[PDB]
Amino acid sequence: DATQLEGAYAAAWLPWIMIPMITYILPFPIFAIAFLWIEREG
Amino acid sequence: SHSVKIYDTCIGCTQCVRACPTDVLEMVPWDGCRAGQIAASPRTEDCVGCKRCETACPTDFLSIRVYLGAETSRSMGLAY
Amino acid sequence: ALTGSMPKFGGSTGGLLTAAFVEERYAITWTSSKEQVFEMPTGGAATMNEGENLLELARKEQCLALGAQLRTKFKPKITDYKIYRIFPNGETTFIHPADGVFPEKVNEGRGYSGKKDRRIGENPNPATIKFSGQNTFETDMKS
Amino acid sequence: SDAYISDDPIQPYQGNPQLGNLATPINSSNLAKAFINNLPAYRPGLTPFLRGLEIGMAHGYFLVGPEVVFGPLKEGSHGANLSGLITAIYITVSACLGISIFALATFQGDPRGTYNSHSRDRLRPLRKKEDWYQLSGGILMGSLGGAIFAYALLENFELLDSILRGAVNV
Amino acid sequence: IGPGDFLVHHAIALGLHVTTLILVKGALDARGSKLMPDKKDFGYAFPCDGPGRGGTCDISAWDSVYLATFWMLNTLGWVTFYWHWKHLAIWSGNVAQFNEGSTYLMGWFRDYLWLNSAQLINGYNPYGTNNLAIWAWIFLFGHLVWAISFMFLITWRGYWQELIETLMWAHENTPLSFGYPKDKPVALSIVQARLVGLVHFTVGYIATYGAFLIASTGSRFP
Amino acid sequence: ASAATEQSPIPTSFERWAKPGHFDRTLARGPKTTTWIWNLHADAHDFDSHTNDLQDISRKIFSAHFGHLAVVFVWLSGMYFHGARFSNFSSWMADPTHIRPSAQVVWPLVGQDILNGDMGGGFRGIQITSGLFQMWRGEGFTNEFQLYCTAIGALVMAGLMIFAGWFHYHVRSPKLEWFQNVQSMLNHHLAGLLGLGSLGWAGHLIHVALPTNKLLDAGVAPQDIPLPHEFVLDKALMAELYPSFAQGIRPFFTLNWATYSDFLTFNGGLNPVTGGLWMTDIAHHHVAIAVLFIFAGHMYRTNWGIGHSIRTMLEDARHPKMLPFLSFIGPVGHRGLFEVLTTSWHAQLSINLAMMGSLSIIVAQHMYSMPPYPYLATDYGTVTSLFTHHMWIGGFLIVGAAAHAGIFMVRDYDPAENVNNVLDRVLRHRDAIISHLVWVCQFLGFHSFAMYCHNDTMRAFGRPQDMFSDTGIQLQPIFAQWVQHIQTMAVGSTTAPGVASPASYAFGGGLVAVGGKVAMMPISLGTADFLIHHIHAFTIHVTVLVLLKGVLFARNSRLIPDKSELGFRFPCDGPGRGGTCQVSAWDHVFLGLFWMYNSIAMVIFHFFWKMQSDVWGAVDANGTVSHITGGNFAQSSITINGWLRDFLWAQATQVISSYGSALSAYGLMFLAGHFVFAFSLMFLFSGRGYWQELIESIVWAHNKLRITTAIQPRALSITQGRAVGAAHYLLGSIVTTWAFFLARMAAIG
Ligand code: F6C
Ligand code: CLA
Ligand code: CLA
Ligand SMILES: CC1=C(/C=C/C(C)=C/C=C/C(C)=C/C=C/C=C(C)/C=C/C=C(C)/C=C/C2=C(C)CCCC2(C)C)C(C)(C)CCC1
Ligand SMILES: CC1=C(C/C=C(\C)CCC[C@H](C)CCC[C@H](C)CCCC(C)C)C(=O)c2ccccc2C1=O
Ligand SMILES: CC1=C(C/C=C(\C)CCC[C@H](C)CCC[C@H](C)CCCC(C)C)C(=O)c2ccccc2C1=O
Ligand code: SF4
Ligand SMILES: [Ca+2]
Ligand SMILES: [Cl-]
Repeated sequence: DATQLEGAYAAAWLPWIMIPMITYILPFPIFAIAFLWIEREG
Repeated sequence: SHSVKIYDTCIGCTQCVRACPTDVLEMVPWDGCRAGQIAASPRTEDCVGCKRCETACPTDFLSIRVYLGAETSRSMGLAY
Repeated sequence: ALTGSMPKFGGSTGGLLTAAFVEERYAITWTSSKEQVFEMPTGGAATMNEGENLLELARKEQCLALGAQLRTKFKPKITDYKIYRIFPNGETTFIHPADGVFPEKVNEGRGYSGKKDRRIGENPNPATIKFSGQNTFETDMKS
Repeated sequence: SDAYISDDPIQPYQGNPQLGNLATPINSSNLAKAFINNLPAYRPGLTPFLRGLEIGMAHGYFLVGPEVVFGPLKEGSHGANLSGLITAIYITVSACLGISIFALATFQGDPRGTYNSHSRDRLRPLRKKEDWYQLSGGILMGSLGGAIFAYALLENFELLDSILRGAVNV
Repeated sequence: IGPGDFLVHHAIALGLHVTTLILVKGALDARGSKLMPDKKDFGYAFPCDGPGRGGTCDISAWDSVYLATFWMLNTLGWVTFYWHWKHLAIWSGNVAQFNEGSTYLMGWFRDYLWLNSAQLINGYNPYGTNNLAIWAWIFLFGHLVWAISFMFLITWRGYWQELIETLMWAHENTPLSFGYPKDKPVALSIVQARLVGLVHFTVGYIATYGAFLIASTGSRFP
Repeated sequence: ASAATEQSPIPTSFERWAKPGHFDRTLARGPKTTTWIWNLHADAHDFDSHTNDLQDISRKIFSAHFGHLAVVFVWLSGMYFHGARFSNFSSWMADPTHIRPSAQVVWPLVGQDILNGDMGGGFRGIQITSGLFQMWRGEGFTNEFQLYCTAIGALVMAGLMIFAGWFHYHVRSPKLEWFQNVQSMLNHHLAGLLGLGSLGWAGHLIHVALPTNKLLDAGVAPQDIPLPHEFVLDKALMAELYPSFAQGIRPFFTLNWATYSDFLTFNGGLNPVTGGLWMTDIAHHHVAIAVLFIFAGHMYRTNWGIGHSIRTMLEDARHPKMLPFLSFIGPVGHRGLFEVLTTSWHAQLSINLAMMGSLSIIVAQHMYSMPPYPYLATDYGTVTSLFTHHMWIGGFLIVGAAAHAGIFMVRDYDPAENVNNVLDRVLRHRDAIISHLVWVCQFLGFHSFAMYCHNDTMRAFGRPQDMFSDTGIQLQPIFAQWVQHIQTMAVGSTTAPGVASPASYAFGGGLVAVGGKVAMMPISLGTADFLIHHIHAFTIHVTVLVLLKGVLFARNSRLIPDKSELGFRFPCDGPGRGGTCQVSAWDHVFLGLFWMYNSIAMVIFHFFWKMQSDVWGAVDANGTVSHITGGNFAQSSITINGWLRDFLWAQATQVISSYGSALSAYGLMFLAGHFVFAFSLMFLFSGRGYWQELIESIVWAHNKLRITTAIQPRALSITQGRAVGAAHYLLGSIVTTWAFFLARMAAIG
């Protein structure tokens, strides 16, 4: 029946790439950008 | 740095100066009380904020107040 | 530039770290009449030499804790200690005693540096110094 | 009386008893120093890129294994080696992004702490930001290469096994 | 409504009154009290005024909102426990469960918390997983966060500052550890850890009850 | 007079009773506020603060010890009297498998006699779980008159102990040179207290207990048994039981000891009849350890040249006289430690509390697996209660050890005395000790608890092949499994040919079942046992971290360099340096009390669930064992959810469904413990200034009614609020577990 993740909805390939980007690809760049922002010197 | 303020209810008992672990306080001549002395806080860049000076004060209310302010590496008591 | 033998001590993990050499170090010098054991403010027991001793510590509070130990835990008292602040360029600054007496006594010439002629319960109440920058004790009036 | 008057195995660090360390056999013996001081982080004379390259090779190599044996793909050989390879790749890229942003944040004017010009830390010898960027590039290159070398040895384990048993001499 | 309603309404009255006591006391003593006459010169949030005068822990007005958040959470717990059990007994048809079981406290403990937990905590068991698995996981997650709160709430700052000093010793003396803190590690401040522990207590308290209320109702009445 | 060491003053006065605070100079000032009332009981026994002479303090301590012994004898007298008047001891003596031990009856007051449950035999009482009946059966008691005699003897001993404490302080108190005779004290305690004590008990066992137990196991009714003195009196009766008593005490002096091998056996298992250890094997144990302890008591030089001097042995343990890898302790070694331990009472108390708590824990772990009394292992409530009680006593004692190691530091430690020795060198690298303890606590916390969280997530995902189970990623404790295999191979007909059975059946061997129920059987160690032992290691290590940190930084730290000047029990040093809250050593004892709770609670939970699912049960006629919870420890105790569902939610069926039954007091105390736990959090989360400012409004309302009181009402101090919160948390949280354990074990056996 459900051997893997599926989408019975329109553009069901979008979770497949959106969950990696939002959750483990773009976050460490965002953390690096915020760390460089809070540690930059006057 | 913290702000240590001394008010005119001071009686020059020196107990705040003796209780300071970091030597912020000293006694200066006043002629505003009969001891002839009043506390002063010039080296307030050294103040850690322990408020031992306030615990040592006998006047009600206190003649010395410490206002914890901007934290530096000296007021945080950091040996690292 | 500072005179004195380092006290006889085996070393500890409680001593100087990076911040000693990149921010500031303190030194305390004192003269003892005999070679005798004191407690390091960093933990442990060291031996002060007969004569002039010089010890580098990380904080001014450690130098003042040692000095309070010297003048209270020893008979005769050691009251001639001097505390200096050492900067990373090597610059040494004599800080304690700031005058040359001892803050607990009263010297003619020190000068007021925290005095506020008030009575605490009459600071300006905060509604009036809102968008000013001053806060309630760094002011000049009395309400 | 006895405080540094007898000569013991544990000495003050660098002969200075007011330093916050002790000279014990683990940080001061000839075997411990000969091992540590010749590790790529501390080997004398090396450029930061070569230090980082050797650190990365050694690191990306072993980082493949934990997910090959323990990962979610462990029931099958090919997927297990791929999951270990991409885990090593991700850990390498995250660690090197951290090295780069450490160098970016630390070396701003005269740095604070051990990378200040007045610092006496013997255990942190990369004093310049150029050293840190060369190290980051080397660790990235070496670690990604060592990870794919471990991956290639695990993918061809059937061949490497038949070789090391002499099964190729028929 | 019957006898079991009168008692829980008096408990709700107690809860609103004590929460109002804490908040009114801290608002009216915000500008100063007898223990600290010039409290308005120190701000809204400040740790204490030291250990003098017997000790002045939690003396600021911010600490009253701190101390009344626990009582608000407890009062709303009583309110929502009452509502949920009243309605579970009504929806099941067995209204006598709440009627002759909410007048004593073991009935609240056993016929509400213990009884309507059997489906939630069996969301995953050693035999399989149903759709209540996330509610069981969030139930345990809220218990974890609530327990972590007590670390910030019971242990205070100097313990952790001395622990962090030993950690700073360990880091500067380890080989191959080339990182160094740009900003010096210090323990969380007194007011900061009060806020952190309160946020943890709140988040775990909301997560535990949200997981229990969705799973004790969504399982009995799918 | 006999040793010329007494002549004590302090005349027995009565007037000195209506002046509380007479011991402290500030306590005898004049109350003024309410803090004085609480200060009266905060340092009432602290004789170190009161005076300054070590000899007066030692005299006070000696007489306080005597008064404590008197209190313990009063308690023993009460227990024997309860077993002799309000018990079913005779009924249990008749049938100790179908009768429930009971030694407490409740008066018929309001709803109250429902707690009197039917204990078998028509006896309406409360089922005791103290193991008194099983102990009295093993000692040799058969009727209640002997228990009454023992109660009277203990009461007489209590009166004698309160006379010895008054005579050794108010009449003829010892000198300080007598207290400092540690050589003589060790010699006498090792040879006369332990050695002669166990020798006398071996004599009792050989002549009273072994006879009575042998007849009891044979089948003789308890009042058909001869009284113990006939066993002592005529040797024909005693030689019927043992054929080695026909040769009297002759084979012992002529060194023919295998003649005695029928009452000094070396079997090493469990009696199949009773379930307890072999009584002959017990007697042989006591004979051997009497010979060992008496021989150990001749070690220390006292007045005759031969012996050791502990000062010489301490001063020689130093580099270069040590093992080469142990030579890091330097050329002073243990030089100043004999003067530390003979002048500080706190140093001695710290060592003795650590050893006493550790030994109480050892007692707990050795009496479930080698049940030493008849019909002990089958009464599961008693086994549970004894293990749990001795674990709690051990944990509390171990926390007090750290408490007094910190009191020694602030008060009794002298830097000039002990220079560059082991004590100085530990304080001189304590950052290394504490940071490595921090790292090992973190490593153990991830590799025990976060693996449980891994298991929860994998079980909720529906992927149990990814779990740390015995069916997923196996984590077998191969070293403990190997030790278990070595223990069961040793006892073969090998490395211990003398023993027949294994030292416990917990290691391996067979199954002992008594009265249908399992006395003991092998405790299999799988992945769940690996995980829970690492939970134990983690919790013990964080307790050690919390306690050792306060001991090592009791003098000073990098934050507060003069912490010894602030005291041992002080709240803080102000909101400066970031805020130095709970920097004292006392606050570390405070925070380690919580960690000892969290450590011992998981130990007693591990014991309860593992013994209840993999040992205890009901053997049928064939031999099949149906365990109580059904062997669900191996698959449910590997997730946190299975611990909350299959242990806490499932096994609390008997304590919450107890209303209206005879176990209803347990349900009441379960709820009471929850109340006291929650009430503690008022003191733990809140601070002192709130309560002092609320008391201001209450004092205003009182002043308006002119109901003002002289003693000025003040909030509890900071450390007192901490102590009150800790005491309440511990009390409620332990009463809860007590009610849960005891209601569960009194309902399903
Ligand atoms: C980088 C920098 C650095 C370095 C170098 O470089 C380091 C190092 C060390 C050494 C030496 C030692 C050992 C190791 C181990 O084993 O353990 C692990 C841990 C970890 C954390 C690990 C670490 C590693 C690194 C981090 C890597 C990196 C990663 C990546 C980069 C990330 C990514 C990024 C993105 C952007 C996101 C340690 C430790 C400790 N830590 Mg320590 N670090 C640090 C950082 C940090 C921070 C942030 C914090 C906060 C959280 C802390 C904390 C801590 C504590 C509590 C403790 C303890 O316990 C320990 C000790 O003391 O002993 C004794 N610490 N350290
Ligand atoms: C226990 C009290 C409680 C309960 C039963 C709910 C119930 C609900 N909330 Mg919530 N909420 C609460 C307290 C509560 N809230 C508090 C105190 C806050 C202030 C921070 C919020 C802020 C909030 C937001 C921003 C939203 C909701 C939403 C919802 C609805 C959808 C979530 C769901 O189906 O069930 C599950 C209920 C749980 C409590 C599950 C536990 C999850 C934990 C608590 C995460 C921790 C985060 C934080 C503490 C609160 C998050 C709550 C929310 C995200 C579920 C639902 C009716 C959503 C909505 O409006 O739908 C359209 C939504 O977007 N709430
Ligand atoms: C459940 C509640 C809880 C938790 C998780 C902790 C956790 C901890 N305590 Mg603590 N404590 C608690 C309750 C808790 N405590 C309470 C109620 C008190 C009241 C008295 C205390 C008092 C106390 C003291 C006095 C001390 C601690 C210490 C510690 C640390 C122990 C070291 C360790 O285990 O490393 C492992 C870390 C954990 C087990 C935390 C959970 C980690 C999870 C399982 C993994 C998370 C995965 C991943 C990282 C998540 C990333 C997601 C991303 C989005 C952020 C640790 C972080 C001791 C310490 O500092 O040790 C060095 C210390 O001395 N505690
Ligand atoms: C301390 C010590 C120890 C340990 C050691 C260790 C820890 C080990 C190891 C190890 C390791 C961990 C090793 C490693 C390695 C590696 C390597 C060997 C690498 C590599 C590589 C390569 C070759 C790559 C390549 C490439 C590139 C770069 C590019 C493209 C791709 C390719 C693939 C081609 C012991 C105790 C034993 C003893 C001695 C001392
Ligand atoms: C545990 C604990 C610490 C130590 C805790 C520290 C130093 C926190 C550091 C842990 C890591 C570095 C942060 C964890 C990150 C959080 C999971 C998310 C925070 C991210 C937001 C800030 C964006 C204290 O300093 C303290 C001070 C006063 C009273 C109680 C306590 C206390 O209980
Ligand atoms: C409630 C609370 C108080 C208030 C608690 C007080 C004042 C003690 C309560 C004891 C009451 C006042 C009993 C005293 C009453 C008299 C002894 C009369 C009793 C009547 C009998 C004689 C019958 C604190 O002072 C405090 C301090 C620091 C942290 C937390 C807290 C805290 O939580
Ligand atoms: S809050 Fe902390 S620092 Fe302030 S008085 Fe209380 S214990 Fe002391
Ligand atoms: Ca898989
Ligand atoms: Cl589960």
